[PDB]
Amino acid sequence: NLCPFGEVFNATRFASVYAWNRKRISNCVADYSVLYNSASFSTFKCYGVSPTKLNDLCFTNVYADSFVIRGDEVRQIAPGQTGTIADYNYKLPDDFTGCVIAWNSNNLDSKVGGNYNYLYRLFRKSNLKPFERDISTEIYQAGSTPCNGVEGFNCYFPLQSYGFQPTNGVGYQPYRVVVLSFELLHAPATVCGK
Amino acid sequence: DVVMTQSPGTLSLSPGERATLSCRASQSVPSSYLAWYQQKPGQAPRLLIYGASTRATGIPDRFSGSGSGTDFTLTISRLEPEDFAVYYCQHYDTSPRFGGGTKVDIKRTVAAPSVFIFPPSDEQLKSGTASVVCLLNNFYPREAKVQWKVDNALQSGNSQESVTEQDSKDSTYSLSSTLTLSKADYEKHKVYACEVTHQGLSSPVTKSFNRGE
Amino acid sequence: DIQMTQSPSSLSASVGDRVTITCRASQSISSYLNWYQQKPGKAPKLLIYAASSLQSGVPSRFSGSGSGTDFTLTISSLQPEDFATYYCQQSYSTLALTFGGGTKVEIKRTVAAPSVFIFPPSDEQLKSGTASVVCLLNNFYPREAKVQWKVDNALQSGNSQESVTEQDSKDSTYSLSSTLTLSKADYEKHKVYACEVTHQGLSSPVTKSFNR
Amino acid sequence: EVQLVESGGGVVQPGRSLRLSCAASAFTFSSYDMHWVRQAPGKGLEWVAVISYDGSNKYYADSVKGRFTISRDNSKNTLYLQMNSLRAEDTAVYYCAKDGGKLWVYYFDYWGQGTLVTVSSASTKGPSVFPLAPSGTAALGCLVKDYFPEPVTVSWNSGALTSGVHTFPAVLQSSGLYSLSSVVTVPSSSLGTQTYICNVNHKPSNTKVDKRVEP
Amino acid sequence: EVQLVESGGGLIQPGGSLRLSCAASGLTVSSNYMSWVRQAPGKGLEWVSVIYSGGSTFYADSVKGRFTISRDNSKNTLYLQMNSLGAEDTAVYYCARGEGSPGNWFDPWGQGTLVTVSSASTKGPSVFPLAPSSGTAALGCLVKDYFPEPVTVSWNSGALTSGVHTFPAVLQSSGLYSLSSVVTVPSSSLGTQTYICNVNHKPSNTKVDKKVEPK
Ligand SMILES: *[C@@H]1O[C@H](CO)[C@@H](O)[C@H](O)[C@H]1NC(C)=O
Ligand SMILES: [Cl-]
Ligand SMILES: [Cl-]
Ligand SMILES: [Cl-]
Ligand SMILES: [Cl-]
Ligand SMILES: [Cl-]
Ligand SMILES: [Cl-]
Ligand SMILES: [Cl-]
Repeated sequence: NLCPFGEVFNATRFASVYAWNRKRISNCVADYSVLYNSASFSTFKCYGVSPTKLNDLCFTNVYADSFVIRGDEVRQIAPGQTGTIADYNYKLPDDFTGCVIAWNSNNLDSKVGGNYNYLYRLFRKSNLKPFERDISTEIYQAGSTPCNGVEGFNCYFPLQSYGFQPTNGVGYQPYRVVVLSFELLHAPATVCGK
Repeated sequence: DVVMTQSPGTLSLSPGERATLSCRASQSVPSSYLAWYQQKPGQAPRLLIYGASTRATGIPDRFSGSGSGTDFTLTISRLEPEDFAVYYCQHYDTSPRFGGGTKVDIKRTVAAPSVFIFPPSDEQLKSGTASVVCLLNNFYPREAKVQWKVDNALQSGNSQESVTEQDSKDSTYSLSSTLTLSKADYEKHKVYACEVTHQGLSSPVTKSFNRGE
Repeated sequence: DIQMTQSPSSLSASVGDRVTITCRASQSISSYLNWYQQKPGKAPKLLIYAASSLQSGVPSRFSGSGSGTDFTLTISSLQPEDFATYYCQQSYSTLALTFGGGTKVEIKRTVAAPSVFIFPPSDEQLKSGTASVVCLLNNFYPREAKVQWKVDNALQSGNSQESVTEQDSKDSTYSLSSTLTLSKADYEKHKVYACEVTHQGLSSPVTKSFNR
Repeated sequence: EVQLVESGGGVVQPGRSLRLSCAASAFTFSSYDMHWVRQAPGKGLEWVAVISYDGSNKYYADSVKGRFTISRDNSKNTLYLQMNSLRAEDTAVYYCAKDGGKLWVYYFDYWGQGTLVTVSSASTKGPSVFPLAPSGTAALGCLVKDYFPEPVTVSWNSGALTSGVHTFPAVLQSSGLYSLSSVVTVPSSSLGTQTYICNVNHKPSNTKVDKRVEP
Repeated sequence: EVQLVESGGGLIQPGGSLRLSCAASGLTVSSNYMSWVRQAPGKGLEWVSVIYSGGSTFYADSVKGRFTISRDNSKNTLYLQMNSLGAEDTAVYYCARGEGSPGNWFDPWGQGTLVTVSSASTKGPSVFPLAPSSGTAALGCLVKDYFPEPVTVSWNSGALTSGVHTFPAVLQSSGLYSLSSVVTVPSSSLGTQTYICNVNHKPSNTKVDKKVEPK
């Protein structure tokens, strides 16, 4: 049967980028041509593979990661990028093999009074390794005094809200991102394009 | 990116009035990304307001920020002489951006300057140069005329002036005028005077000294 | 985008030499680096794909190597028909394909001195309003040559245009033409019209002039 | 044996539209992806767009996105590129390229000969040819000035005089037109005995001018 | 006790290199967003660089390829290596914790240090007294012929602050700076109170204490 890409692209609610969702796709037939021409996409970039070649290839597993960031940050969802999102929220490896797809979601994820439910990790001591997910909410220590779980001076909550309002400039508007990763192990393949 | 423009360039108000500083843009910017900074003369900027309307720690209550979308406002109620500074709005789009800044001047009553004249030291004269200094202290407004006279001969082209910004406590100005001569030229003349014309003076004030006395 | 930087921008070699062209990437592109050859006025032609795979029909004297961010194209024995421009092109970002700046392989010959000829504007042109002073540099090598316009010993900055031909098929030399364009009102304003030339094959700057 | 023939190039004013074609031959055209690649005058190569084998998927470079449109007709074995809202930065020679298809990624294995698209509001004006009289050999030539657009073909004695000729590339002067110089060095003995005539032709404006060159 | 103490400013020739320091107390440099913001004479504020706790660095387009931001955790100090300096780089450079973003504003700020890009030479000042005339009296110190800026002047090691006016430096025709610092005091204290001006020219580390007495 068909691979459930629509459950990812057509999901009514998306995850915050710090707690990005991952859908493991296996043992199915994938129709990529219909998937990529469904909705209009503002960002469509593939790395290491052509999007028209996927209908010929087989992979052990395909991962569909999805989250929401703002417009000025879509450029960070790419191999070799740095920044608050790429370092502390969602990191792609330098040899990333897959496609990054994004579209404007101002109508869905912005509110008149501001939608503060979408968060991102603002403070972290070290960078994330590729495909790492950190959902910790421990108080960040920015000084020499330990925080002991109490916010204060040099003691910050690590997450920060976006606050999406539909009249903001496109750089501040929310964008839903879907990252397709194509893993090729020395195991029998389960996802072939057709 | 979004360019934010501050207005007006300069604001001149009396103490106790309400100051309105604007930071506008042609695109709407989320209010959580807006900040205001204050920079007094010779000092580093300090955070006044963040998130458009949240007052920073230790900032007096008379500073309040408001606005959203395309019009953000910094309000300085109960203006004080110490509020003399330049105020910048600040936001982050793809990089930290600062506005052009709004200068807040403080008006006050007319104050006549106190004039003092200083002869050059003997230590400097041994070096071959004579600097004569005239001081105009604590006056308002800034406009003032300083004329150097050497043996009652008006000087031109051998003096330089320097003015301070408004005093943080009394909002006055101070001005220094330095007459520079060679030692040989300084010894050829006896009377050295600076004449001061200012709005607070009903007639020009002249301070002088006699070389060698 | 991924920037592709080729080095050198230009080189001069003779038939039989071993030519190596370098291509650098702003980030790792794995082995997805392709080489192309382009003749003046012709379409590009594929030489190497996937860094090292030789395209069918391309002579074996072409070979590519490298991985990550540094790549190299090698012509073991340069042939007369191999003088062209060679581009590298990354295919890692498949929907943002970018090319390198190119490396033009040229013919190395001995130093040739240019023959400087100057031509005044014809009588048939000065009645339209425009006046163009032309200076010519004929049959010289190498390409690097400076043409300086002096009108009344005043350097005519931002008032002329240069143009260089390709390497000649006979003596492998270049040729340069500088066209000082000015109105007729700017023409009778002055008197002296010279053309200074600085080249590798000249022991001193040569200047060819004429009087109106 | 893979052939690609373009057509539809020419002059166009800014903001107008132009459509290019690319007839393929001697390969399974309905199975390979197709590309468009342009090259500005004196500049390098720039990938424009790509279309899938069946024509269902299209991807464009950011410099032409929402402005150009790629399409293909597999029954006619032709590739199309509808260019709308043309800017002066779009002035380039446009190539179509067949995808290699041997990798997971795109690469061009065969290219078309290319057609020129000159985006400018300047009307197709004919050239004004002026002679260059000579003042130990001598040199003489002709000055093809003020013509739009590229190109103009210049020969001497109807192509009989081949040795010693140097035709220089055109330059875009400040007046939006082009200026070109063509010279030929001849022995100083056969000057009044040998006659020299430069043959200038401008196909976009349909202008053929033959001018005599004498000292 | 939160402080950002800056140093490293002064005179540097065009094309030279300079490294600024920002020693921190009350916060951990390696655990924070740390930025450099500069201010040209008489102009506004311009963000220049930032370094993340995770190691990422970013720069403004005006300094990319010439500046390098770094840190030393054992010294808890932020650095800014400036290369290929020009007249546009002459400014007061501030360091600050944060990046001017939500939950991450510029706070606190360092005191700033002045970088003067000039082909001239560093010169120490000469300090001369402005003796009071023989209710309120005025006295001061003339600080003459120094380069580059700045000089600071205090009175009685900081114990005298009321009525002090230190004028902005003026550029003399010799290319050297000069300023005066004055103070008004009661005339009754001229014989019982000692007045000493403390001049500090940091670019040369020239510190002069000058006793100002009636003549
Ligand atoms: C997702 O929704 C679009 C319309 O919004 C639909 O055309 C598409 O088929 C859906 N995805 C799948 C996998 O069915
Ligand atoms: Cl705006
Ligand atoms: Cl907000
Ligand atoms: Cl400070
Ligand atoms: Cl005033
Ligand atoms: Cl700069
Ligand atoms: Cl720079
Ligand atoms: Cl100073």
